[PDB]
Amino acid sequence: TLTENKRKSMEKLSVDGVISALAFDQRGALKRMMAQHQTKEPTVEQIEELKSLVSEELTPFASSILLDPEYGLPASRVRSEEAGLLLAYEKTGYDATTTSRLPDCLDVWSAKRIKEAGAEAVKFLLYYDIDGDQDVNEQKKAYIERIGSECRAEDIPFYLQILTYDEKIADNASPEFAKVKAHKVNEAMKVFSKERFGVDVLKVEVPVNMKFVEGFADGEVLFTKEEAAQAFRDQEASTDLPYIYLSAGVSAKLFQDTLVFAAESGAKFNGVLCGRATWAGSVKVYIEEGPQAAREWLRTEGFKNIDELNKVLDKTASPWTEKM
Amino acid sequence: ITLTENKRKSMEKLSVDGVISALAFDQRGALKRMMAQHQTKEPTVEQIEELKSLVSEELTPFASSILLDPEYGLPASRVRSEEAGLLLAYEKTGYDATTTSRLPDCLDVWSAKRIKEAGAEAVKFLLYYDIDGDQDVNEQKKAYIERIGSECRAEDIPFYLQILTYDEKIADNASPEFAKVKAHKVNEAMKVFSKERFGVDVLKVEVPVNMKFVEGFADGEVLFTKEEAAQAFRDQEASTDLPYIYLSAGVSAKLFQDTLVFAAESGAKFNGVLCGRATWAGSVKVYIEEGPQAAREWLRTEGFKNIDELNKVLDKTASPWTEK
Ligand SMILES: [Ca+2]
Ligand SMILES: [Ca+2]
Ligand SMILES: [Ca+2]
Ligand SMILES: [Ca+2]
Ligand SMILES: [Ca+2]
Repeated sequence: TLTENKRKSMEKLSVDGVISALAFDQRGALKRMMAQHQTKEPTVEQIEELKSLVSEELTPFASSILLDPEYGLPASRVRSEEAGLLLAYEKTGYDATTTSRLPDCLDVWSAKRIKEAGAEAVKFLLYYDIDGDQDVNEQKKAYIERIGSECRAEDIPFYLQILTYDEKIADNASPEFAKVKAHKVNEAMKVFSKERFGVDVLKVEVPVNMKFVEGFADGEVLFTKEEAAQAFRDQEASTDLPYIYLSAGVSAKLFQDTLVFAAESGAKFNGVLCGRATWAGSVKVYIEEGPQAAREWLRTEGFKNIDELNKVLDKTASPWTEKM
Repeated sequence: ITLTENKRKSMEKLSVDGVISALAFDQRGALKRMMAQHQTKEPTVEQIEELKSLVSEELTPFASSILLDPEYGLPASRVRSEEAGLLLAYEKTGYDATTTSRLPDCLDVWSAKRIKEAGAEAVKFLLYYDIDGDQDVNEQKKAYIERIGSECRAEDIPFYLQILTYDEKIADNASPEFAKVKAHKVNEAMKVFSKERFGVDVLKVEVPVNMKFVEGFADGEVLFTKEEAAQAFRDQEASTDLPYIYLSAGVSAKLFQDTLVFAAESGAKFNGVLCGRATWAGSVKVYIEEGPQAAREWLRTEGFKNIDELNKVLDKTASPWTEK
């Protein structure tokens, strides 16, 4: 199930078997945010500095941090010594002119190099449509096998992130996609839980768009609480691997309500990958007010944000040590 | 070296008394172009698959193993002599002639795990490498080979790395201009890819000299004395402690055989060969023009004569990899 070194790495990424990972491997996305508050093009120096500030100030309150090798290596070196490190292995984005969204590793990186850079885990993002072109998915499955094999050889945990989509639906925030999301998410988890892919932890979406669930919905309601709850139980039944939720797309408050709903429904999720919901406010402050201002924001609102999340995690998350 | 139990067993299957006498037939596009010279119609998948099966069935009784391609070669792999091991090619063929980078790329729906599952005892990968070339291109190449070596470590299957050298600024590798730098290209690349981080088990390489320019073998211009050519072989032997075998490329069976004798007398302790075209080339024309049974007869006579002479020469020239 786990080797000695994989186990020690998992322990370093976790606290009492729960993963509270701070996500900051954003690259193009972060540049765009920064680009909001200044005229000049955001610089390499600024991106590297902001990542270092967030890492330095908030990793004492996180079990681990996810960074990118492109801008995040300086930040990784100033993380809390008690915090583990995950490094992203994939190139960002996808070709919007096609529907295949094929995976591609960073050109001058390898699992070995990620380990050599001091990571306790390899993170890789895969876009997957279970109902998509079968040859496309065969290529995707082959690619993940390679990465899973690399990680076994280098004896470093493999964190596979799955973002689902539909080749025929442009907007994943649409009601049309919400109706099939549980299917997309849970069936993908079933595929990638197979031993052949070498995954140690799955980083996945919640199997429902909570914005369409009764009580959580501001607008149209597509699902009852009981229907949403069943999707979470179906997800829990879709894998025996540790899995953690990504907070991408929703507010901090909604994500936290979702963790509660997940736990109450019977999901035994083992933590979260949360980023933007925690450090977003530091970006404008850093750009408009500079480095020191960001530190004080991070020591105050930043701590409050991640502290609130941790308190929610305490009463909702299950330790991965109960899956081993 | 060090080997795991399975890697050793696989190596044993590919070898006889520590010597690799491998038949190479992973040609794809190259083989198609050969066939097209003898008929009007485009060569069919059926034809390519059939000729590979004929060569495998008829000649693998006289080889320690056979190298085949996944694309057309799987049926052929299943009719090889039970005493012969199997290598499968992992790389896409060819390179972009409009650029000088010649970047490597694995077959889209394959992985080291899938190659193993297809019954192979080795993963073979061809890398084009110019040691003096663009440093960033070579960084990308080194990262890529690290990934493959790691795969093979995890799947516990020997990694056979084929290196073909070139120069970004020299169009023809058969030129006297390239002959003057070949030893450098070949021997320095071997030093690089003998590093532990690349996970190579056997290197498949060019002889470090173009013998057609060596005194006594040369019809035209003479660039090297025999002592100079001999020194290039000693320099090559001094470039690696890994098992390595010579590819014939590039040359006639007789010249190749004379080259093996010269290599051994010079002090090269090479551990076998990967020989293909020099052995089975004549069967292509026969197969297309006269059909399968005629090709079998060609293979049983001239084909056998080619590989039999080679085997006798190997027997007195090659050194066992088991002394490493
Ligand atoms: Ca721990
Ligand atoms: Ca709430
Ligand atoms: Ca023709
Ligand atoms: Ca040596
Ligand atoms: Ca001998």
